[PDB]
Amino acid sequence: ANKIADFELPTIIVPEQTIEIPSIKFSVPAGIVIPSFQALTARFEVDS
Amino acid sequence: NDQEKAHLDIAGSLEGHLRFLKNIILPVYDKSLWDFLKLDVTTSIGRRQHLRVSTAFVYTKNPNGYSFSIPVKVLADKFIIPGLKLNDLNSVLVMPTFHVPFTDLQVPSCKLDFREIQIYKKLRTSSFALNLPTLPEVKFPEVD
Repeated sequence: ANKIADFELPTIIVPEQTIEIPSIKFSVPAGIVIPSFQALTARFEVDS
Repeated sequence: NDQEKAHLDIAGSLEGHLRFLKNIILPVYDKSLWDFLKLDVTTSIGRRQHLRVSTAFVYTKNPNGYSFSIPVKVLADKFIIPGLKLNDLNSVLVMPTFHVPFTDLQVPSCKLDFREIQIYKKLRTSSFALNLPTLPEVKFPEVD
């Protein structure tokens, strides 16, 4: 800059920056579950 | 929907001032609506008419039900799953710790089990960083 216009640049300093890595959880099946039938119920009502 | 039970419930409520409709007579029968039906409440005069419909679907399930679970043996530093013990290949393989070139990452030592399945509960990652002349140098702390 001084080579061109005798004026020098203001100094810029970027300090140390902390960057966060959010936690991640991966689930792999350790077994299967088949729900056992216990009861099935259906109710229909018409009210007039 | 959950592990224990499933609920599907829908209800429809309608309200309408259909009083005038109820105020009708039948010349073919020569009878009134309320009279012919023989109903007065909401029919003789005609009232604010409601229609109510309910549908309830409910099913019961066991959260544990009929479950097939892999056999797992858990230790402080490892898990052991006794899979098929085939003798065709080498029983074990030991992996020494390795220093990755140009960085400080230390690969933790591990023992690989073929007859069983051996997992190590926690794996340790050594810290490492980039070496640059005044550039932003990322320094990585250890993570387990």
